[PDB]
Amino acid sequence: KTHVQLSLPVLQVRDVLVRGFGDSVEEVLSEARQHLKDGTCGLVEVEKGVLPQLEQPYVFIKRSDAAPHGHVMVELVAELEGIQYGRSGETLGVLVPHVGEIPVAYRKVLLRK
Repeated sequence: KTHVQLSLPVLQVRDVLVRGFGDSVEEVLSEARQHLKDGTCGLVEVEKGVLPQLEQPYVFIKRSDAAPHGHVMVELVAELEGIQYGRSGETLGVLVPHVGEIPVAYRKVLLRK
């Protein structure tokens, strides 16, 4: 399927144990997509002070359209030293590996895959 319904655990930035997906734009997008498929991907909501506490390159989920079955349609955009790879809508948050941190909420998304 071109889209997959996912429920992403929303993590507090200070709980996150693995603060990024790797070392290059291509690696972080690759790893983010693998962790989304494997159900091992968390979401951190972006506010003042969050991104400097995570590792670049960043992987964002961005709204791709204006929401089937309660799932917002999203796509991946990476960022490294202020340049983004991809073009999309409003940021829903930054993706990180999930390694058992307790979430504060879930974010239902329809991931363009």
